[PDB]
Amino acid sequence: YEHTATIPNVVGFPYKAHIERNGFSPMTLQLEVVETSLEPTLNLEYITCEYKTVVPSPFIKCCGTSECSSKEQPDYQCKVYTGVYPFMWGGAYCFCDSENTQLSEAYVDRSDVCKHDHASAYKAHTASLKATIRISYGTINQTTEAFVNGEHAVNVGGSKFIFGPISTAWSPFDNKIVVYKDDVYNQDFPPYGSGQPGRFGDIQSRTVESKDLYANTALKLSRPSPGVVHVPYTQTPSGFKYWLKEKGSSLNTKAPFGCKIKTNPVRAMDCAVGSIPVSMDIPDSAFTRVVDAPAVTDLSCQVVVCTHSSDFGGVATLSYKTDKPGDCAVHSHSNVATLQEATVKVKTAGKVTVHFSTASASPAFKVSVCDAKTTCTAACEPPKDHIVPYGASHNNQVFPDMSGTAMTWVQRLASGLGGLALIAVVVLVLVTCITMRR
Amino acid sequence: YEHTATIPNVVGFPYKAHIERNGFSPMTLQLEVVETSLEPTLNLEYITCEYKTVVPSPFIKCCGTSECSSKEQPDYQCKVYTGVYPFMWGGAYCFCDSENTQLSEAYVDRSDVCKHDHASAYKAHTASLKATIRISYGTINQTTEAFVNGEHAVNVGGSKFIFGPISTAWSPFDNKIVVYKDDVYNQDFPPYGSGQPGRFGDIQSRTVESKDLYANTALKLSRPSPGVVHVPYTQTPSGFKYWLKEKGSSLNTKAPFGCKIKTNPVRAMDCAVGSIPVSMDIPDSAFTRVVDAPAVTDLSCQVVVCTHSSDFGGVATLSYKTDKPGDCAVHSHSNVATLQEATVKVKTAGKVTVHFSTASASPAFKVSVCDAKTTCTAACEPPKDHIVPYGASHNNQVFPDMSGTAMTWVQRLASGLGGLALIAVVVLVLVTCITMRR
Repeated sequence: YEHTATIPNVVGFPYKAHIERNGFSPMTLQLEVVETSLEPTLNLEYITCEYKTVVPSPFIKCCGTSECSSKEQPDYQCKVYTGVYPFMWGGAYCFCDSENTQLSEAYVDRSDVCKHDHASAYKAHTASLKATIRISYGTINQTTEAFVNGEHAVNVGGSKFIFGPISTAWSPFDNKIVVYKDDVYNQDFPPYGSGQPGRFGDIQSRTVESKDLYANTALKLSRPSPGVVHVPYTQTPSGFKYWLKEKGSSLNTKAPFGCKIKTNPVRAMDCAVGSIPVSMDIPDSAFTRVVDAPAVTDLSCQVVVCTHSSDFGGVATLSYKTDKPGDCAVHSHSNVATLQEATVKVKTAGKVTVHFSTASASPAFKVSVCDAKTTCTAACEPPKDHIVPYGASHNNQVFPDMSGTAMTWVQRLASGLGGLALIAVVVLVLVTCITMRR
Repeated sequence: YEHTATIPNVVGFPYKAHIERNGFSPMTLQLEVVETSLEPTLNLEYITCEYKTVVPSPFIKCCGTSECSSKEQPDYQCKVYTGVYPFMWGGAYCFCDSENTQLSEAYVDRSDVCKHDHASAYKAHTASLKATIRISYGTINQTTEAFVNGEHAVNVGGSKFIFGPISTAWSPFDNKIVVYKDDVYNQDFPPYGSGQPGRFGDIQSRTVESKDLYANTALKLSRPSPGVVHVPYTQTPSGFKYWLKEKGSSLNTKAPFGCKIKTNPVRAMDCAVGSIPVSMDIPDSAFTRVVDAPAVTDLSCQVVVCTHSSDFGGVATLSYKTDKPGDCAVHSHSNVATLQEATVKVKTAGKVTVHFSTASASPAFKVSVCDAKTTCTAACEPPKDHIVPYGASHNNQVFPDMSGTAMTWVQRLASGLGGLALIAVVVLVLVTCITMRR
């Protein structure tokens, strides 16, 4: 039996889907989203980490000269300084007072811990949503993971569910992402081969292991101080070690819709956005036949108390006649007010209670109990507590029923002025017939 | 020096970009695409392979009976058959003539070679070009791999190049892809958990190594023949071993634009589609100053021969008056004809020859040598050979020059009829003037 629903993508909000069927007593399923995991597809652009600057001992050539030569190493600098006369602890290092040259050499390399302390610049796109749904109905009460697309049928109790395409493609990850340990950053990182000194990605590596490193750290050698051996040099400090303090708080503290951001893999958990279609194929063995169910009749509804609070702040008492005791599926056919319980034990004592949640000062909604249907109506007070630690169980529909007091006054006004306008029309049509004839 | 070009995404077409600059003698770069690799992002949906049907020996209980149990194994079938009376080679297996049962049991498993002989169903999206470009100018003559987006500067000879976003996002891979060894198949494979018996994906596994296997092979047990031990059963033949003979030929034989399709990773090589923007940042050290270049003057052209064949079928000798010998850059400013050589050795002998490829019956194009410019004009014959093993070196622009013989005849006809029409208009207007005076 194919049935379709559309549940909110709201975690821990148990949606009730009501399946009325021809030969069988109606069935209510609960569909509660236990988790979701919106996971982007990632392309690694490059790895960044602190640089190491490699500065050998100066090749001081006493009484001679020592030409420099190029090398392939990143940001490599080499210069030969003529006319040095350096001292060591025991005296001058060279015999010649001026015919000496110091070869100074320095270059940049990936740090020794870059395998362990690095940030990955990713492009992030085409997110796929996996949800954990709890399905329950009758004896079946089971939790199953499903990919939220029109293309993964998951078995529950012999039923197959397809959780159709998520209503919106939205995701909190921008097109460019930086990932670092537990944290994710929306960050327009500099393209590979164009990173700049003292900013994130001043050195860049296409992978943690890659032999080829882009480095642009503005390393410049300068001439050694007179009589001093030290290979002096200036270089712009590590842009990664600037980023680590400049980061701010990560996307986990900033994502919309209450998303909780996690890494390994990069995913946005529990984003309370959109709605999930469901296709439900329920077998006949799930239902009970109308010959088995109680013949609930003359169902009526009285609301004992109602508060339009965020929890199940209203209490209905349902009263009826029945031929036998037994379970009945119970539902509210209006989003004005949702019900706490999916099923009720109908008993020959002829009365039942059902708890409901609404956002409106005067709801009206058609409850059913098995085949029987009735209209509940209430006067609902506002709550006293301004703020609560839980989300609404209602659908936030606030427009009052036309039988409510506000709409009653509106009806009395509009029928008063309309009746006066009708009398004015009657008078004018009467007179204008006379002035047509005469 | 920021400069921009746009090269055809045609492998081995040696596009030549001409830089004209105020302080410096002009420069022609070659930009030859050696390879492209259009690689889709792949999400693995599931693994398919031939199933192994596991059928234990029949548990025949003599003089007794057996219950049986459901097991959480794929496609698992079990039935107990009452009243068996089997014969082994030496006689009846059981004493009792009807108080016996055979427990027949069978289930589906993944085949033992599914680690090796399996097909992986992927979704393919947001393909990224990588291209191998050969850059040459002067003594710099070098090959660099670049990602073709506006976001990867590569250094050649101290010059940055950015190969901008490919003009079209086309790729030969459909949204759903099946990969098998060297082959890629465009194939709408069945969603996971919905594969059907005897067709591709009758068994499905989310990964090669996963513990959980979907199976839907229509395995059914049937009663053992009287007096025979054999566990009879029917099952639909492996949908993967049907697919292997039904595949046909892979996307490698069918992709548009001449794409060559390869795996590990899935990539479409050398697709001849679109054009690649280029940004150049050439340093001044690459140029030569106009004080150093030849002062080429009195440049004039005659075309010694021209066939508008797919190769460089035209030859144009350039007569010039220099002041010194030197290397001059040479370029053709009109895309009706592409030159073969980017530079020419200017000699005091005052003549040299240049080869060009054209597709039109009569091109005219502004050749330049250093600063000097002249218009070459030709009358080009068609080639004799109907088919050639190589692509056109020209841009396939075929409209003739307005000074060509066809357009000369059109100009004669159109100016003759236009002149006669103007004379008729003048006669009419003059007659209207005279009859206005009268």
